[PDB]
Amino acid sequence: KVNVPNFKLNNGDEIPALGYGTWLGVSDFDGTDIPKLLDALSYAIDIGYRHIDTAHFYRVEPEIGQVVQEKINEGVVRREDLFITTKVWQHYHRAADVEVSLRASLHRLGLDHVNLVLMHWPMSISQEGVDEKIDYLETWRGFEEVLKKGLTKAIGVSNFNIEQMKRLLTNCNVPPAVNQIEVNLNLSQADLVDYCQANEVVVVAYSPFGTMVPSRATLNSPEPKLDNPAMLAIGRKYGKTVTQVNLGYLYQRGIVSIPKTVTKSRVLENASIFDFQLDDEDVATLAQFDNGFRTVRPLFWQPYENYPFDVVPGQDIPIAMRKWKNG
Ligand SMILES: NC(=O)C1=CN([C@@H]2O[C@H](COP(=O)(O)OP(=O)(O)OC[C@H]3O[C@@H](n4cnc5c(N)ncnc54)[C@H](OP(=O)(O)O)[C@@H]3O)[C@@H](O)[C@H]2O)C=CC1
Ligand SMILES: [Ca+2]
Repeated sequence: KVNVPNFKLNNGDEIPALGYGTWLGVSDFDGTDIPKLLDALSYAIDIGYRHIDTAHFYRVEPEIGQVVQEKINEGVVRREDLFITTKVWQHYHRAADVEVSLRASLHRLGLDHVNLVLMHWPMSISQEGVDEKIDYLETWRGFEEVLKKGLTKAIGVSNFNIEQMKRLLTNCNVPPAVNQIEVNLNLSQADLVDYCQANEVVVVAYSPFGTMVPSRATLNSPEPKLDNPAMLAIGRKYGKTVTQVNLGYLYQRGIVSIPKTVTKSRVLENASIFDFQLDDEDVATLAQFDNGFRTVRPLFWQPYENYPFDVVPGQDIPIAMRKWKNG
């Protein structure tokens, strides 16, 4: 029903250009919508989604793996058709711990291997908020170890800045396949994106709607909002909604998107974005929305070594970002 194209990774594998996000939010982690997430996942797989993005931190690996196993039992997919990502959090940054974190995630998900595993953030932080000051290069030796053990078909990073990427690419034995980071119309990350793509690292955009959608549109957050006349106008021109223009723009930059939704019509809508070329004029308009506004800026991590973003001077990590139970 939907046909999702694939980008090629620097390790020979394919990654679908759109994936299904599974984080429900600290909006106190909110488990209420788990059933809707699962039912919208099952529907996503029925219509042709294959890429699923998840993480230890998202609490729901056991439930995702159950859905996956059901879809395989029903004959809708084989394992080999799916691209599944998970991620290792900040308390498992010693080299030997990557294997423990990932084997556990793999047990939760019910899998022999994932397609991709990421270093969720470059900071090394204990469960009590101690900065363990472990170099991400040491952590990366563990990613390289779990790769050689066949626990994952690919290794990557998330929230690495251009400096961290450069240092990682200069020192690694196996390069990262992806850098997963925030990209949207207000935060284009042009330089980081260009640097990644010049080095054959694929960029995967989380929070691809930024503050455009009403769930995140807090006042004085920037345009575009869903009513934006220029967005709507670009919409009418190619026969698309505003969210579809947004995702198609990212697609057209060669960037993979992982929107999140619990709503089946959005699942379907989000995937109908591969049949239009935005022209030079509309690209230039869309580029004008870029203004450095970061939707996801966890100020509690500023003091840690390897915090990746620019520090706002003059500023306790909540418990839900350090300790939790799964399933
Ligand atoms: N590596 C990292 O550090 C991070 C990774 N992520 C990952 O990426 C995903 C990224 O998305 P996220 O940050 O959740 O935010 P998104 O930009 O995906 O937006 C989520 C919101 O958009 C709404 N929505 C989705 N589709 C549409 C549509 N077509 N029209 C109108 N509204 C829509 C949803 O509503 P509803 O659900 O009610 O339909 C939801 O409230 C996460 O699920 C996770 O997988 C996220 C943050 C950090
Ligand atoms: Ca498997």
